Amino acid sequence: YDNRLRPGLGERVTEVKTDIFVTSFGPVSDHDMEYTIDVFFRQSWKDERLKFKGPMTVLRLNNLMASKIWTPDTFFHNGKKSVAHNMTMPNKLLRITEDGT
Amino acid sequence: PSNMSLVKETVDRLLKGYDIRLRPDFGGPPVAVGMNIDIASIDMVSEVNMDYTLTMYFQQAWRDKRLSYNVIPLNLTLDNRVADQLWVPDTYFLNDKKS
Amino acid sequence: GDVTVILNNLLEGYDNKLRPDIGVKPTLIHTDMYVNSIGPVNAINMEYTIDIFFAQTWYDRRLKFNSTIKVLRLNSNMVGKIWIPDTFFRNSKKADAHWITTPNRMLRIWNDGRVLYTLRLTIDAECQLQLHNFPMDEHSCPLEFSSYGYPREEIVYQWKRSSVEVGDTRSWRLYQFSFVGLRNTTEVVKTTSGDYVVMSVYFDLSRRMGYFTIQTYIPCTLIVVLSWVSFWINKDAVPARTSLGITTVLTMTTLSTIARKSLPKVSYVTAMDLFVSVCFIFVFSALVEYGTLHYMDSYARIFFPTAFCLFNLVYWVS
Ligand SMILES: *[C@@H]1O[C@H](CO)[C@@H](O[C@@H]2O[C@H](CO)[C@@H](O[C@@H]3O[C@H](CO[C@H]4O[C@H](CO)[C@@H](O)[C@H](O[C@H]5O[C@H](CO)[C@@H](O)[C@H](O)[C@@H]5O)[C@@H]4O)[C@@H](O)[C@H](O[C@H]4O[C@H](CO)[C@@H](O)[C@H](O)[C@@H]4O[C@H]4O[C@H](CO)[C@@H](O)[C@H](O)[C@@H]4O)[C@@H]3O)[C@H](O)[C@H]2NC(C)=O)[C@H](O)[C@H]1NC(C)=O
Ligand SMILES: *[C@@H]1O[C@H](CO)[C@@H](O[C@@H]2O[C@H](CO)[C@@H](O[C@@H]3O[C@H](CO[C@H]4O[C@H](CO)[C@@H](O)[C@H](O)[C@@H]4O)[C@@H](O)[C@H](O[C@H]4O[C@H](CO)[C@@H](O)[C@H](O)[C@@H]4O)[C@@H]3O)[C@H](O)[C@H]2NC(C)=O)[C@H](O)[C@H]1NC(C)=O
Ligand SMILES: *[C@@H]1O[C@H](CO)[C@@H](O[C@@H]2O[C@H](CO)[C@@H](O[C@@H]3O[C@H](CO)[C@@H](O)[C@H](O)[C@@H]3O)[C@H](O)[C@H]2NC(C)=O)[C@H](O)[C@H]1NC(C)=O
Ligand SMILES: *[C@@H]1O[C@H](CO)[C@@H](O)[C@H](O)[C@H]1NC(C)=O
Ligand SMILES: CCCCCCCCCCCC
Ligand SMILES: CCCCCCCCCCCC
Ligand SMILES: CCCCCCCC
Ligand SMILES: CCCCCCCC
Ligand SMILES: CCCCCCCC
Ligand SMILES: CCCCCCCC
Repeated sequence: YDNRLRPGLGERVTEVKTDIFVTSFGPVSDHDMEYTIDVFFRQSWKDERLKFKGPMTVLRLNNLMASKIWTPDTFFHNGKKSVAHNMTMPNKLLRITEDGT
Repeated sequence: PSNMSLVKETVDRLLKGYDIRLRPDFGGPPVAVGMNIDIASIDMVSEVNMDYTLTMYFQQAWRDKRLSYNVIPLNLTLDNRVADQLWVPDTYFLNDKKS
Repeated sequence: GDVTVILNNLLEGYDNKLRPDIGVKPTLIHTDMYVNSIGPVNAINMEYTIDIFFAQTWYDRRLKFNSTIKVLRLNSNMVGKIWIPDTFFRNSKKADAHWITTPNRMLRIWNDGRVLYTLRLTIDAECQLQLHNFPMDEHSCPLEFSSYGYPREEIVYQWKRSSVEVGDTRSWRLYQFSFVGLRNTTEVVKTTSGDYVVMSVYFDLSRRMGYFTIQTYIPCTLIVVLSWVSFWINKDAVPARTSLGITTVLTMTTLSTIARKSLPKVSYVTAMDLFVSVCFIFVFSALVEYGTLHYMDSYARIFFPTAFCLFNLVYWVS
């Protein structure tokens, strides 16, 4: 597996289905013309390389597998000093469905 | 391209069998570390916190016979990440509160 | 795949510690900026915040490949594997890249050897404001950068044709100022460690006094008028005149301090300081006018409005 090349490179366009769950709409700072918002930033995509078949249909894993595989480099165009939470462990989840999603 | 290949062998030779744990001339005479500063700015003198903030180009030079080469006649400037593979003085500022 | 083999070949026997053409010729780097937003200008601390997409490109003969693929478009993963110039910003009080959701870096490699490397940066640059005439001051805030270690014989910079793609200025956090225009330079600064090529971008910022008028001048103008109505008040009303006089001058002191508070601790009188001091003279003189009056009223009714409006005439034109 090559972590550097996106899924379907040279044959497809990688379609990333995203969605947001706002856990809490933070305060608005009119002095700084900014606002804070805490979210569960969900994004899903198809990766044929990560296709398996075994006793289980979905592998519920931790952040360690995320760094080993290609993930979209999504960034916020108008973002200003966001933080990805780290306590107790990196607040992330990865789930690989048998079809590769 | 000879220099690119030749320079690669030289730098690779030096860092091979190099022990970062031992200072230059370990178990021998002290290593003379020369220091040289260039103050970029003194941001703010604070009486409330009894401190000042200073930005400088802190430079220090010393000799290391292990890192001596003579095949190429030029001074090699390398990536800053090489500093993590070389012994450097453990200089600290006894006054600094946050640097 | 056929792209993973290419990347393996490029990094095979690739020395990340050596610049392109080391000991052969200087490495020419073409820089380019897209100013996403010039953030708040911090006149008190003499700094400003700028968010940019700092793009710099160079040739690296080691990273040349021939195939049907014209460019290898990559994420931040490969940035640490290849040689990247050690560009730093000379006047940055504090800067940081962006890391949410992942490192905001991009990397593209062509067949011939071109490398395009861009990253998003928030730079808290240092702009040395000279507020001798405030709040009418105009500044030319720079942004210098160069290689920290590589001298002029090893790293040469140069502005691309598209110097600076300044973005839509409407959404900028620049409230005090207006972005007049930009100007670039390229010069060699000599230092103790060698001669380094420096490239600086000058942003011209022109102050707006609309806030300070309502914030500072208009309260300062209106309070001065409160002194003048002392004259129309009867002289026999000793507590009334002093009440107006002492109340008028004393609140002038508070206005000067709070107005002076907006400025930093600089040891020179500024134009805002000049206005409040002159307003201080009028209120003080108005109180002193009654002091001599009890111990003339009509003349003060004419001279005081004329002197202030005339004084404003001299001040504002300047
Ligand atoms: C004294 O102690 C302090 C700790 O108190 C040390 O500071 C720490 O140093 C380490 C190592 O340099 C830093 O780790 C690196 O962090 C990178 C991103 O950090 C961002 O998030 C952290 C929070 O997690 C913030 O603190 C950072 O901001 C602070 O630091 C920056 C400078 O880094 C300042 O500018 C800021 O003002 C803050 O002060 C950042 O916002 C992280 O990317 C990096 O990991 C990459 O690099 C390593 C290098 O081997 C790789 O192993 C790793 O896999 C990553 O590489 C991937 O990403 C790069 C990105 O381009 C690609 O190029 C690669 O190819 C690959 O894809 C590393 O983890 C740490 O952040 C920092 N601060 C802490 C811990 O608070 C001092 O260094 C230490 N020494 C001295 C002299 O002071
Ligand atoms: C790799 O890096 C080294 C060091 O940075 C370079 O060597 C320097 O080369 C320059 C170019 O000639 C030298 O410049 C002059 O050298 C004179 C010789 O002095 C020698 O004698 C004593 C030793 O006891 C020391 O002064 C010195 O370290 C030398 O060993 C100096 O006397 C000169 O001093 C003054 O010159 C003028 C006077 O107006 C001033 O402008 C200078 O700033 C200085 O005050 C001058 O320094 C330099 O001395 C060399 N230094 C060393 C340590 O060798 C290599 O050239 C470089 N290699 C490259 C680029 O390929
Ligand atoms: C940012 O810096 C760049 C680099 O100096 C500026 O662009 C460069 O401008 C010079 C001067 O105009 C160009 O040279 C001139 O070209 C014209 C047109 O061919 C020619 O008639 C002149 O005799 C002279 O040769 C230079 O080509 C150009 N850079 C490139 C890559 O072409 C740019 O103007 C600066 N941005 C500003 C000032 O806002
Ligand atoms: C790469 O291939 C092209 C044609 O396929 C050839 O012209 C070129 O010389 C080659 N470059 C090399 C081998 O460096
Ligand atoms: C709070 C300000 C008090 C008045 C200051 C008097 C000193 C002279 C200021 C004008 C000098 C050009
Ligand atoms: C009594 C005077 C109040 C208004 C002064 C305005 C002066 C504008 C100057 C414009 C530049 C010539
Ligand atoms: C000496 C300070 C001014 C006091 C008022 C004097 C009126 C003649
Ligand atoms: C009797 C004259 C009073 C002052 C005239 C108005 C000046 C503002
Ligand atoms: C301050 C202007 C109004 C008063 C003018 C008429 C006074 C007799
Ligand atoms: C621009 C604010 C000052 C206007 C002139 C006021 C003079 C009485």
